[PDB]
Amino acid sequence: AEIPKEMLRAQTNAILLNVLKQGDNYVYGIIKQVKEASNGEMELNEATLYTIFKRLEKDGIISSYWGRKYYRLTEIGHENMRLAFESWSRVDKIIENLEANKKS
Amino acid sequence: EIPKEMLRAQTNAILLNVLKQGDNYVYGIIKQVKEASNGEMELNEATLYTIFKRLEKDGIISSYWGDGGRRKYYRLTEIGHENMRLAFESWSRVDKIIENLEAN
Repeated sequence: AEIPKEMLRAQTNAILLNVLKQGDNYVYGIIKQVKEASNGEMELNEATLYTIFKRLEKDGIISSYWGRKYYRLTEIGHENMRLAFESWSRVDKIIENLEANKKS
Repeated sequence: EIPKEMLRAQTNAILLNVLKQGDNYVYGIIKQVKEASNGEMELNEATLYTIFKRLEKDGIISSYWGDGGRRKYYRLTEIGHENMRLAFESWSRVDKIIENLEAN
């Protein structure tokens, strides 16, 4: 039927945060990086990126500075990405276990 | 911290995979999830009813009576299987996008 918007938001947030984890960056450079990495699939909407960056700065997961407006990942952002990845690997294991128990 | 949005998404993912393995009932789902999580993730009945009412409302699952007699079993609808498929697809696309971001 659809990919829920919450899940679209989550995918876009995940991608953007990994971009910033590689390095402080600015919007156009991120859109280029993601279009290139996506080999052209994903045209991010600049207004969408500005919106998400605004929410993240509000939540102190990223911060901004001038160079062109650059955005870098704060400590809260680094630790929260670590917790996200760890949590999700735990989830993937739970599901691997559900499969094994189903077979047994 | 782990955002509440991310907790919700993970719990949804686990539940839908439980049902993908087979039609099941609330208490049986909670037992299976406790077993797969080796005791970490012990879900609350009221939580499952909250999530199942929304999922049923959105036509991703349906319910019917089984057996004891009058056990409420829940099944994954055709739409639910499709949404799980599109989700798994889009998320694998994203993970590839990100390997590519690094490669560059």
